[PDB]
Amino acid sequence: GTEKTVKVIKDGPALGLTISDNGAGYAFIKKIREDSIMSRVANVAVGDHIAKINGTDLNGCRHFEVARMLKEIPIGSEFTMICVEPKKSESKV
Repeated sequence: GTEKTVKVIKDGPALGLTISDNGAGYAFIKKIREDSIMSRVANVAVGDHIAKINGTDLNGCRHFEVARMLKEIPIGSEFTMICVEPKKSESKV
């Protein structure tokens, strides 16, 4: 899948993400709240797998583990996240 590097100012206590997992692989973004930090991030989308946060490899991690890592980022701090898109259908025109 397409890997994307996301760089975000966490300027409040909530990013606007609902994260889940299916019991294996990477945790993924199930929802992005409108009018949120993450909705304003150009290169992140619902369905994206969260592969890394600040250089930590999140392969195999459950949504609650990824969630704690995002909660632990201090308000006012910039963080980086590597997201991977699943391969879904598209049309070239």
